[PDB]
Amino acid sequence: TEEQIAEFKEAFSLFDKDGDGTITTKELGTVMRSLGQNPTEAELQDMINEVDADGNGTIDFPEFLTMMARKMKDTDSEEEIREAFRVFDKDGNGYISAAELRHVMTNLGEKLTDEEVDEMIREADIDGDGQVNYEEFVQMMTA
Amino acid sequence: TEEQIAEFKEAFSLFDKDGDGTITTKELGTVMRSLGQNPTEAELQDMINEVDADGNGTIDFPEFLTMMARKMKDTDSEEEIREAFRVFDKDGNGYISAAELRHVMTNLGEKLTDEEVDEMIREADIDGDGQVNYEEFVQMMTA
Amino acid sequence: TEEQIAEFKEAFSLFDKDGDGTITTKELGTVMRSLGQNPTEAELQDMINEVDADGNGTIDFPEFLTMMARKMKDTDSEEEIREAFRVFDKDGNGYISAAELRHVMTNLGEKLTDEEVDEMIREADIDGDGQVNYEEFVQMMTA
Amino acid sequence: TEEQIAEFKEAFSLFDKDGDGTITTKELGTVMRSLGQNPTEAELQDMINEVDADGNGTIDFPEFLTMMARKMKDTDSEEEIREAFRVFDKDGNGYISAAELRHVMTNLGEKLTDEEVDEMIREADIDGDGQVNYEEFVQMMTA
Amino acid sequence: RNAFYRKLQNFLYNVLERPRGWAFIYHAYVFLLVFSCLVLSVFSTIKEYEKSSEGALYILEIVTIVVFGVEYFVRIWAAGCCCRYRGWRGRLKFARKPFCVIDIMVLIASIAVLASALRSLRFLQILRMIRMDRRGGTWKLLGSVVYAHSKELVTAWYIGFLCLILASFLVYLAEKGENDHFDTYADALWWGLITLTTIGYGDKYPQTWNGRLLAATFTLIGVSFFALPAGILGSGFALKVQEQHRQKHFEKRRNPAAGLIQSAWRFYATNLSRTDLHSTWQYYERTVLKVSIRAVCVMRFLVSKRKFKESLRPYDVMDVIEQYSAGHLDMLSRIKSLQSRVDQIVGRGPAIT
Amino acid sequence: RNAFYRKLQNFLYNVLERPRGWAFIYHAYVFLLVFSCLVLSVFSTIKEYEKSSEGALYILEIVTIVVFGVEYFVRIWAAGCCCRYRGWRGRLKFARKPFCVIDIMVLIASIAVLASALRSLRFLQILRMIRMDRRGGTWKLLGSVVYAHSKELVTAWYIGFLCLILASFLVYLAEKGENDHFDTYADALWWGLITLTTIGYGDKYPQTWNGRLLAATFTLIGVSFFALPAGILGSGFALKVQEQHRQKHFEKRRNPAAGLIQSAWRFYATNLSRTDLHSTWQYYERTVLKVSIRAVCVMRFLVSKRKFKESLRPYDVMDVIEQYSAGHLDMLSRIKSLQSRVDQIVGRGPAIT
Amino acid sequence: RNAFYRKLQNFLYNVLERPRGWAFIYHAYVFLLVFSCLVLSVFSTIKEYEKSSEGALYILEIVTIVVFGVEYFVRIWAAGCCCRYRGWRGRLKFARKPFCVIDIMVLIASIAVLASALRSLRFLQILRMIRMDRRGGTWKLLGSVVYAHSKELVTAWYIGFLCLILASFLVYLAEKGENDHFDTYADALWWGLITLTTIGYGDKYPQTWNGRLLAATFTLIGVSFFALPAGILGSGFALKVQEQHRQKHFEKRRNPAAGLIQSAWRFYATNLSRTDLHSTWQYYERTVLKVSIRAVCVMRFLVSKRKFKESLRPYDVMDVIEQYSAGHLDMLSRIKSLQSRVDQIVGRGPAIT
Amino acid sequence: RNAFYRKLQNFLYNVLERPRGWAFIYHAYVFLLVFSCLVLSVFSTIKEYEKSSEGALYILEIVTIVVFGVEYFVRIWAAGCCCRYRGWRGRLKFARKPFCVIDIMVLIASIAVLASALRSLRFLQILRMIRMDRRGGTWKLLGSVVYAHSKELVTAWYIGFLCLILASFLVYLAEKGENDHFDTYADALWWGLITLTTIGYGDKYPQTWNGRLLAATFTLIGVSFFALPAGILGSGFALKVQEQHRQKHFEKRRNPAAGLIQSAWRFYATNLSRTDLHSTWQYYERTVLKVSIRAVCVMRFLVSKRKFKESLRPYDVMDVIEQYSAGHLDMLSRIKSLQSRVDQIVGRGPAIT
Ligand SMILES: C#CCn1nc(NC(=O)CC(C)(C)C)c2cccc(OC(F)F)c21
Ligand SMILES: C#CCn1nc(NC(=O)CC(C)(C)C)c2cccc(OC(F)F)c21
Repeated sequence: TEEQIAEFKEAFSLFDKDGDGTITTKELGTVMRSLGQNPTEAELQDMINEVDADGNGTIDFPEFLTMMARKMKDTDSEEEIREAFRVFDKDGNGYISAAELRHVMTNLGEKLTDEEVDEMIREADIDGDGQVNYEEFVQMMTA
Repeated sequence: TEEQIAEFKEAFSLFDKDGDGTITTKELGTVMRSLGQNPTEAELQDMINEVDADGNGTIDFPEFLTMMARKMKDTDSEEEIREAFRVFDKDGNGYISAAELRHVMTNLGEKLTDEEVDEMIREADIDGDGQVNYEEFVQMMTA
Repeated sequence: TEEQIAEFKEAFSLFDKDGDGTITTKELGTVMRSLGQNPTEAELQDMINEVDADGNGTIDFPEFLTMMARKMKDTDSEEEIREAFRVFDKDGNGYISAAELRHVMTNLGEKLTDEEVDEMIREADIDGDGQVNYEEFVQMMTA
Repeated sequence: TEEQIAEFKEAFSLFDKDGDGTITTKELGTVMRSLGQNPTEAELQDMINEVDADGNGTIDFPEFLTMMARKMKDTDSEEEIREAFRVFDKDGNGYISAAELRHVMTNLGEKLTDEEVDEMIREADIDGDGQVNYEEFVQMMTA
Repeated sequence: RNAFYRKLQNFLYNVLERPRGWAFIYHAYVFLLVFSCLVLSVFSTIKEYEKSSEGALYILEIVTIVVFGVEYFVRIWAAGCCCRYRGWRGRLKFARKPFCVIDIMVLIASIAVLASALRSLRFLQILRMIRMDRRGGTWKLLGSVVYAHSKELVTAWYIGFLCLILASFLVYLAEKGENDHFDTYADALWWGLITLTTIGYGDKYPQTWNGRLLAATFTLIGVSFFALPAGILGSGFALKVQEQHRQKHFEKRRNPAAGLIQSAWRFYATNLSRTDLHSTWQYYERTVLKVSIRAVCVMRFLVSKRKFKESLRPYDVMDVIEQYSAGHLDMLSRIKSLQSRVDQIVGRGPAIT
Repeated sequence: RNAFYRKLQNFLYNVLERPRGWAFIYHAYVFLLVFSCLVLSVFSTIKEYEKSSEGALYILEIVTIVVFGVEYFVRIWAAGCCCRYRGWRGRLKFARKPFCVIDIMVLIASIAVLASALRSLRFLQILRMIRMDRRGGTWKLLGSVVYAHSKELVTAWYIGFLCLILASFLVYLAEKGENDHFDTYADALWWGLITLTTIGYGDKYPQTWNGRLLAATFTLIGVSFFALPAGILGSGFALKVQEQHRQKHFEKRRNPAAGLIQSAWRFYATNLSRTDLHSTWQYYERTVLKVSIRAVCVMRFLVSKRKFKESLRPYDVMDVIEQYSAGHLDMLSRIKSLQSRVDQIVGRGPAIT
Repeated sequence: RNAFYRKLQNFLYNVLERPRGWAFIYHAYVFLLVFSCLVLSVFSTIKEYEKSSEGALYILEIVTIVVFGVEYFVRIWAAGCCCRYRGWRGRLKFARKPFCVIDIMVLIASIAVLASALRSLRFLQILRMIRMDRRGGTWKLLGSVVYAHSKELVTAWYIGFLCLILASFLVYLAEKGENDHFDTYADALWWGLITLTTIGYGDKYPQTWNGRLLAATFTLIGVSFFALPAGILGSGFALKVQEQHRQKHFEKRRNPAAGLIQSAWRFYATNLSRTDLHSTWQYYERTVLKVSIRAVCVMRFLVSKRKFKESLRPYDVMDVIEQYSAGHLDMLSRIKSLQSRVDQIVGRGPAIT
Repeated sequence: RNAFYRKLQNFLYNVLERPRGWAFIYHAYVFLLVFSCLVLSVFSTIKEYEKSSEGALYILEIVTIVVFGVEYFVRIWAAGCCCRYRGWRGRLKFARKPFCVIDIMVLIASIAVLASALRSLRFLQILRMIRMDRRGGTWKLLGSVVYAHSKELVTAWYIGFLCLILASFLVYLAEKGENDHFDTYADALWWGLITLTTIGYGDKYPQTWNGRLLAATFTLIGVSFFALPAGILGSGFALKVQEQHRQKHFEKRRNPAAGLIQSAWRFYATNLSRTDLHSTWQYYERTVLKVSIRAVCVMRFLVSKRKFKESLRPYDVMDVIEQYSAGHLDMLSRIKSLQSRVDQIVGRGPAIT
């Protein structure tokens, strides 16, 4: 609604230092650098190019607000997350152990913080058994 | 109904110059030549042979009227058009970009006119975003 | 019912000349020879062995009556007949032409009589178009 | 309920001679040896390790009671038993003969007792025909 | 007397033409005979064993010629069974095929010789050996494999030919004067061929060291490229025979499919309670109690379904893929029908509410 | 006069460039001519047949040179049809390609020779032979296969080279003094190469018995490893050509897909009862009765659907797998919709009850 | 004393017969011994090393003969464990197998020799070497591969034989008088064989130029065709071993399937609350607390399900295709049931409305 | 100064160890250098070119030794980056690997020589050549292929060895007295090996005619069987490399899967309207406006989903089979749920009616 649109104005003003109404690749890289992470220029370019609807090399505000309002349900990425969990259940029994999960993640890709995995188990290990099903994880995540 | 059958009489009289009640391969080729396109004899023969129900080498009037009344829904070609669009979405995300579409078509097969693709986007780019889903395209087309 | 069971008695008396209550392989072969066809001994043995429920080498009366009462619906052979028609539709359009059918059958396997295929088209070419769908054929046959 | 929990206490007291509240691998092996069968140490270890929820090398009482209360329906092993029967129906007709079954089992794996297969046919050969369907077997078993 | 004679004629057509199993055993024995005749002729070429080889070869050649005569007699006699070649005029028509032409040419040459002759005899032996196929199956398979893999084979031939020419020329330059083997470029080409084929007779080999280095490099490359075609052809042979087996399996499918359709229609037109089934009923009557006819028709339908299911074996991944994908489309149609019926339910829902 | 001349130019571009079928027959004939010229040159190298070979080769060389001249003339003349190479300036631009560079280099060398020459003539023959490809297809396939199987080929090369070096050294030690063949380690390396390649000239072979045992062991190992590369390359050739055929099949799919989309949109925009279809209607009008236009558009749609379905043939297991898995996802979406609609039904159930 | 002795007998039957892993290590060591005996015999054939080879071979032969004697003793002793060969009469019955016949023939020949002998000793060595298999696995695989690829192999043999005969004859004509190598057609056949096999001894090679051209053409063709069979056989070997592995995997499936059925029925007949389960209850009682029996039965069912699922691994595309297509048919039946139930709903709809 | 030095150390560890692309170019250049050193040593063995070869080889050997020294220095210097080998003590620990042991052995031998030497130099060259791998990849692949196809290879070895022994013995009997080549059975074995390998030196060949016939039969059989192993090994190489590529592809899947899970959980724990997400919020805070953090997290989730879908490519039929069969089981569960819900509907139906 209107207040969400105003918050989007605030976010863009934080992003678009130039004030042209479009967050450029270089501006996005610099602001992200200021946000506490160090990506690469080609990474940013490729990850924003397909994100941009019109392929202008930047994100105009309508795309920004549409993607912010874009809910997880619309993406229909439930199958994607289900597969991502599936490629870790080598046994194939449908459940994935949690000490296993912790270690695998602490070491994999964007290494998560210890508190991050702690809250992961908090929300996902509702049963508190360690052997957590991933289908339920994705179903609650999408909801 | 009766008026449609009369219009079919008009169409056949336009086609069947001989007046034998059957549009022959040679007559079809000549009339089409008069209609502003230049096909080939073998092309016409093969494309009408399977079209003919009785395989008489020509189309009798009952077949003509049945095929004219044959709606797109009956063909159930929704899967065919869906696949034809699918073989162009190399990414496989389920959406096909429209500048892409324009160019691909202007250059592919029966090269469409610029106004043809313009009305294509008019009817299909209802969202007016360029990245048009093809499943919705086929679903509206069949309807 | 009772009258059907009596007709089964008549059929068995026609078959079982010995009167042992079981139609033997040799008795079946001889009676069939008397019925106007000339099969082979191994053919009969193999085709009755799996037919026999208890594998006694003959068919006792309960099996006879059960198989006679066994309707086509119970066999659930709709898929089998559908495939058998399918292996003849080389185009794969879902319809099989009838002149084609006539010839193919007059020449294939248990060569059918001309009147046999005539009544085949009578019952199956209800549309009377020659290009008969096989799914409808199997669906009406099973019913 | 409470009485079932008391029976679980009785079972554990029969099992856990040490009284530590956990049935150890060695204790399980010794008690089983006392129960009239002779397994192997590695067999026991592997078969209890995945059975244990926390991977402690033993089964604590909550796991014991949960697995005892764990019904066959929850396992959803209907597909597993259906396949196990399926790999024996070489014909693939969907029915498996019972003399066949008897012999195959008397000779296969954990060789069943004659009375065991007798009660198997009693419960499963309700039709009393020998050629027993396996889908019905699994469906009644799970129920 | 009449049916038995026709049955024997058909059996001898089976054995004389496209033999199977035992017929193939007879053909193997006659091939053995002719091959022993050829081997004894080769032995008779030698001077040391000429006398004994001729003594033991005269009788074998007589046996071979009489066997060939009787075999041709039976071939033309049994050619009459086929409808296309029925009658004596049809039998004569049968002889216009290319292989019958080859056989008659060989026969006329042999009778002319029987009525400086060693060369002609050897050529006749080669031609009669070529006659052993009678179906062109080996040549057909070879040609199909070569055409199918024409790209790979042509690439191998082009690269190997370039390597042969270049290596031969460079080694010729390296050894034109030093080595007597390579006094001409034709000698160098002969050496290059014999080397890249890995035959390596040893009559010609480089002796200079620049020549030996060039030979080493180009022999590595060229032996690889010359060995290529053989492997390409082997893989093509395997693939083509697999395709032929697949096609045969699908034809073996097609036949029982017609059988099943026939028997199913017979059952549909033989229901005892039903009526207007005069064709099938009268059909059974002429082949020749109605209940018995119905029972036999049901039995035929059951056995035909068994045969069709037997022929429906996978034999391949793509086969089952297509088989079950037909059912997948059927299930998609079913679920679309369920969707439409639920649409009817929701449309009617306001009516009840 | 004008359209006919352009059509002939395009046909001669087709034959002169990337020939198909009959064009390939013409290219085969010209290759035959040049190969006969090379063979006659080789024969003229020999002293015995020099006179007759030269007499019969002069005319053939004249024919070859005139054919080459006219072929280059036609090549540059037909290079103008392509838009990228339209105009005489575009024709000149077309000559900057590497193969045109090679052809012009060969032409300048040949004219320089025409205006100690046997070596240059042989080199020119080799270069003109290399000119026969004009697409790089053979070399491209070879390079792609080598790179694709780089691991296996490098393993074979490394193991075989180690085996060659070790075997040569050990046999040299075994036979340094006893055998005159192996008086140097370079001789031993030459023997090892000739043996492991299985060429076996026979100029060098072990004669001691320790040498013979070492030779036996290492020749087993090394002949296996040297035969490896040839089989690896053959398998790679087969696989790469199969991949190329798959890609060609998928492109042949892509084209009729565009055709089907075009014709389907035309039909959607040609409905007689419909309106606001001015573009397609006016389109047909300019190409050039409305009912006739609708009928032809429907006919085009039907034939285009037929063509698209024809192109949709499996050609492979993975192809049908993906095709039907798209429908499987569609059916999953449908069943999820059915689940949601049943949820609506159950939610409404309390309302009626 | 009794059970331990039977266990040792079974273990020695395992090692003596169809050895696995370590048993195969023992068999490899005994094969090594016999192979060293053969190599030392070959060395003793030479005159130079006869004395030392015999001195070191006497003891090795004594060791080999004593090992063979003890091995046969243990073989016949352990043949009694099998029920088919139980008892001493069963042990004697076991010796009627073809391989036992071969072993006893070798034993009688060896004892006769022990009780002009070098030829017999060499033949005995060859026979004892052939004895090493004892399963016929190698010969069975070779025969199965040859029969499976009989078409390709026969095509290769026929074409290669025609090429050999024709090339030999034509080169013989080309060089009958000019070359001393080809003074007879048998010499030409020997040359053709040695060339097309690419052995190329060099004792015979064409020296005329028409002969060399014929040799070149036909050696290209024939070396390709003679190399064919080897590749065909290699591919057949790979395929057949893959089929054998597939069959073994499916049997390893079959066993746990029976295990799972057994344990599932045991659980169904061991429910504590249930009754009329006397067979299984009494079964457990005799094997030997009811709750403990139920717990162990549930545990057995769980482990058996784990084992069955482990054995259910794909191992192949067609395997999973069939596995999931069974479920696809199950789902089709389910959706047909849903269709029928919706039909019931619509039929009842008028009743409520 | 500090981070740059560590980055350079890691880059030089990358190039010095398991080089990729350009690192492989540097390794190829150093291999070239050492191979040129070996070739120049071989040339220096010859007497004719000893002077020039030594003159041009001294400098190249100096270059090679200095390059080896600096390379070892950098290797031990960069071994410290790895945590397992951190510190100088960890660097020393790193040298206990078998390949470091081999390299140090070569280094001590080379320094001992530097501080009758041609044999030692050649052995050192062979060892340094063996040092080129450093991963055992070639040997690992060879061993895995041999073990995987152990059955086929052992069958080929057994049959070929029997054929070799039998053919050698029979030709020895045929030619013991007539031919000087076969005066001993060891000579016959040498001939049989050289023939069945198709090396065919020509030093020994049968000259009698019974010997030639035996040779022909057994050379057909044995050349086929000796060519078998090479094709078996080639097929095994191809298969094993394909399996390795499949495993690498699946690991490349596994990584983005973890990435996607991480980013999806981050998004779930970064919803602006949501609460109790302190960990992720504080996480972003420490890495470092809440709306900006949410936007970046959503963007990361989107890109991670893109990457995961990219990694989800089929690469194989079985891969997509399993992927879509998981969804097939999901759909079966869904349809079972629909069946249960329709059961609820029918049970409630009596309530409304
Ligand atoms: C490379 C190579 C050696 N090679 N092998 C050949 N035989 C075959 O491919 C098998 C057949 C198709 C002829 C039956 C052949 C044919 C023409 C030219 C060749 O080399 C040349 F290009 F140098 C040939
Ligand atoms: C048959 C054959 C010829 N052949 N080729 C062999 N080399 C290989 O298989 C490749 C390696 C695994 C040794 C790397 C070999 C090894 C032992 C015995 C042989 O023949 C013998 F059985 F007669 C061998």
